[PDB]
Amino acid sequence: MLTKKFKETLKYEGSVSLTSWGAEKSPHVTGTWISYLQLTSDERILAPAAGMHYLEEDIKVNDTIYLMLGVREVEGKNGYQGIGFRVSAKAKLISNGPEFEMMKEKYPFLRAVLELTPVEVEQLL
Amino acid sequence: MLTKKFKETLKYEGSVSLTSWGAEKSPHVTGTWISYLQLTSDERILAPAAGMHYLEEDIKVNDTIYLMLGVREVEGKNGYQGIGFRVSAKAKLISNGPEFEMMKEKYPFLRAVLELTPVEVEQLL
Ligand SMILES: Cc1cc2nc3c(=O)[nH]c(=O)nc-3n(C[C@H](O)[C@H](O)[C@H](O)COP(=O)(O)O)c2cc1C
Ligand SMILES: Cc1cc2nc3c(=O)[nH]c(=O)nc-3n(C[C@H](O)[C@H](O)[C@H](O)COP(=O)(O)O)c2cc1C
Repeated sequence: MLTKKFKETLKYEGSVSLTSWGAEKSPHVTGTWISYLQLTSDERILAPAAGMHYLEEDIKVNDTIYLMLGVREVEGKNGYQGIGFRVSAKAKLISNGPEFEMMKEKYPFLRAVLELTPVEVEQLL
Repeated sequence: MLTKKFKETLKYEGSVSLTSWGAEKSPHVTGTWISYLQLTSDERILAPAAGMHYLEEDIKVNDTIYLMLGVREVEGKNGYQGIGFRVSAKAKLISNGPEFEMMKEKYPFLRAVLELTPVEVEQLL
């Protein structure tokens, strides 16, 4: 599901966009940092949730989000310097357990872990 | 509308996400680079559109979009290394005129210019 190139991107830094929708007429966009993402052995993507109020209300209605990220330092299609990804994922927020404990240690500011289950990965460059 | 800090971020490179909706069902997320963004004297934000076919279909119905970007290298609020913005904008695709011409010189791959009129700017860190 998560290619070698996707995994390579996660070694750099950049803005991650999280698009959610369903609780209001318009969608919401929430950010995180590539360096805050943690890959699990079953290739779930975890991020520290500090605020993410709107995204939480959206995913109570529609648990599908879009993640977008891109870095200049990874070679895209046709040697193009730069790569981007659009990931469709199912979202839930985790408030306890060993992964929460592991993330709470790295990111003391978090109230919950955002757990993303990738359902589709599109490499865009 | 566009602050000193926002203008400072546009010196760096990173992923820009553009969230659009209306052409029906779920939102779309499209990307560009901070290095492809150009500010006009009246503080419109221009980007080269090579693809953006689904955003194009959304804005015919709902011309409001959400741009998100962030860079680690800029100091945010309080004791924070990094800055992010969410910009709400009215969007239009431009096919000719002097701005098309200037963007086409810089970005010869574009078919059209995405013109964003900022209606709200939120500093998120
Ligand atoms: C690049 C970037 C990184 C961010 N990282 C996080 C983060 O890891 N966790 C978080 O809770 N908010 C983060 N934010 C802020 C979120 O976008 C969001 O505004 C905040 O969680 C409050 O969202 P809300 O208005 O829906 O409550 C980040 C913003 C940007 C632009
Ligand atoms: C970091 C990043 C930068 C991108 N830059 C552009 C760009 O400047 N113009 C563009 O048309 N597509 C760009 N793309 C790809 C778009 O997201 C989009 O998929 C593409 O235009 C193909 O048409 P579509 O929008 O209908 O999918 C970029 C992707 C990423 C991840």
